[PDB]
Amino acid sequence: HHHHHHMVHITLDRNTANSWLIISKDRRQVRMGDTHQNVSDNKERFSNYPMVLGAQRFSSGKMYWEVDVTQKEAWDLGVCRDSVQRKGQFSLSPENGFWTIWLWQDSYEAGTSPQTTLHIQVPPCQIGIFVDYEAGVVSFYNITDHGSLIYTFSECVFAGPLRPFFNVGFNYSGGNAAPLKLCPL
Ligand SMILES: O=C(C1CC1)N1CCN(c2ccc(F)cc2)CC1
Repeated sequence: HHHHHHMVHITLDRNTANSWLIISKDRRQVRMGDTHQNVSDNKERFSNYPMVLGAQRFSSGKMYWEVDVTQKEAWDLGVCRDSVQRKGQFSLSPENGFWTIWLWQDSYEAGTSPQTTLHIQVPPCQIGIFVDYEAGVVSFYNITDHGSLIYTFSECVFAGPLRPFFNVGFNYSGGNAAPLKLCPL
């Protein structure tokens, strides 16, 4: 892929974070804390899952960023509508306003309804995410495997401003403490 030139500098929005998340001072890294992080509750925070949004909102153009997933057992990545549900239980699907992939129990899947099996030969340490707003496209790239395509959502109905979307995953196993990191341009 030749999408690198649409690179955007993403930062995390503390106010949207689940109350157990720890965001770095530079707002470029997030990890699961071992307890509540001593913040007040608000209507923006994801309540049920270890999720956070990027601060940036996109309503036009082409955007590209990269995320480091090194040594994580579980995570979700992609984009979502600014108006997605924050409280209670929900599935990651385009009908609910999410365009995502994930790792879970040694398999990679795209957040369609129902979910789609991904075919990844080289487990990725860094994921590239490309959004073309006008074309209605969200694509995922394996940076570890020379930028090979993972998945393309096409005919997307965004129906609003988009925000970068992250889920660090739970850490029941003790094997999923590692952070998500936004990689430098
Ligand atoms: O607990 C902490 C620090 C407070 C001590 N962590 C940050 C670095 N962690 C990490 C794990 C795997 C890995 F591949 C990269 C980073 C583990 C979680």
